[PDB]
Amino acid sequence: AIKKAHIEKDFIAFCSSTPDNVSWRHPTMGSVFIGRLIEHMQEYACSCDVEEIFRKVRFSFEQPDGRAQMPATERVTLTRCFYLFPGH
Amino acid sequence: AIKKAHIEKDFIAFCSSTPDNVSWRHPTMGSVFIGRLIEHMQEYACSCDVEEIFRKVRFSFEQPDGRAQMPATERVTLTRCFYLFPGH
Amino acid sequence: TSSGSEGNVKLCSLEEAQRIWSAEIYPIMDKSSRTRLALIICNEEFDSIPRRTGAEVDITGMTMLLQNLGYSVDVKKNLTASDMTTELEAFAHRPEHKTSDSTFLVFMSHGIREGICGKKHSEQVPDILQLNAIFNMLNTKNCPSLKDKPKVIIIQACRGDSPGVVWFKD
Amino acid sequence: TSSGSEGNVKLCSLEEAQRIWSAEIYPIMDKSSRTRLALIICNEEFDSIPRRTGAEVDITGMTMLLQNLGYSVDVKKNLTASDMTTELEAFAHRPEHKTSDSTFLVFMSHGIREGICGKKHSEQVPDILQLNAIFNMLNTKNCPSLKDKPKVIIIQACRGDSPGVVWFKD
Repeated sequence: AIKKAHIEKDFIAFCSSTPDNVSWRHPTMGSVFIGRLIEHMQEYACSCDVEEIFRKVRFSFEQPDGRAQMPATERVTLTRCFYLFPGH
Repeated sequence: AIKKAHIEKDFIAFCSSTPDNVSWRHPTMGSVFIGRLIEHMQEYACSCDVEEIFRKVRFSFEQPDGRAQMPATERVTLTRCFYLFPGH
Repeated sequence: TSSGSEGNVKLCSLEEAQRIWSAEIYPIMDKSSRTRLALIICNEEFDSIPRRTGAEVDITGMTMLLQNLGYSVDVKKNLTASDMTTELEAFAHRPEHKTSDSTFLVFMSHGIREGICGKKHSEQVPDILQLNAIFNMLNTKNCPSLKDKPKVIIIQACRGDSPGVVWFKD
Repeated sequence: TSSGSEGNVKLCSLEEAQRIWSAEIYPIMDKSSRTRLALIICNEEFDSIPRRTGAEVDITGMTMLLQNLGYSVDVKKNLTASDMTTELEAFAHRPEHKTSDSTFLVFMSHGIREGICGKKHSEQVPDILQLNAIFNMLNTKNCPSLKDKPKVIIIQACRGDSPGVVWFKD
């Protein structure tokens, strides 16, 4: 027997900036978004779902400097919370 | 004194279906997404933030019938949780 | 009771509000002074596309819900993409946003992959409002009064012709 | 300790895992048998666009992080949009996804509004991978093995030329 499934589901995209706008990369320290993402994943994967972690990353960019960017989540079809449960 | 602010921040869009795909509307009962959204907002605004409510709406569409659709959140730059605190 | 201003929306109690209240929540303005605004654009009658029967149910439902949540609701019907743009621009200029903490924008119409259909839309002569334009008109540059405030955009429309499904076996 | 397989990622304890475990969480497969996969595509050397200095730091950081989280990581470098498409299609066909519970896709390159730049990109002859193509190649139709499983897409790139800021006064 065959059954129907949604063609597109359980996706989340997270981009380094908003549409039209630049994303920054330090020549020796690496991409600002990438570095910030790793730090937040290392700290919050144990206690927060992916959507919440990405929100925290966005908050950390809130106060703009000379090199500003605001990461954005896109085309989200997560129907449940995605916890990484690191260590398990 | 002048200060810099992000051009695009604190947005959330919620679409009735995924890209390329149809959204359904009952001739007498109204749009399925709209009706489902109202029910979830009425039930969960007291206890859940908007992102969580939208996730719950997505979950309610999970099992596809003859008229299927999967709502999607788009271009999200919410940096905090948005609670409606209904009654306050 | 549903006889109150919040209607069928379940209330958040004072004890549940304190349990939620974290430094990661959007601030809520005083209920006595705040002037929350919401906009609903709903296209039902079109020149070339079939009538969206049941749209009045959507209008009633969303209007009452947003009012229940504390928003004063503008309802605009049967607009071209140009008219929707003018209406969005006027909404962005509303003085009430300065003394508001958030906003809701609701769009309900026929739709294609590119965006939302205006009243005059046809395949030969497209009349489309893109989601990109909606964001631009409501951002910090074009709507400084809504800086740092949640802007919730709700869109009821097709995004193409596909049924959105695939088959699988057990 | 950081000497373990999870490195610098803070561990979730058994008591904290039970506090989280709701019927609204994605299921996690047995650690002993699961075969988690992740893909990193990073473009550093280009034909016409300046060298992305520091990209190796990004590659190192993301590779180690995803491994810490339990994913076996493929790293592919300096690809055209066509090569990225071929690589995505091959990743979607990997048998390990069947015995996996999730996936991560990481894209790092120069970028424009339309999407992500391939190695041969120039203003005269564009070489772009759209985000839309990434979703299509990983959806239920083209990647049935990842049905009902979280697919996390991370993109480091510009999305245009604008600084992303506006001025305001106090």
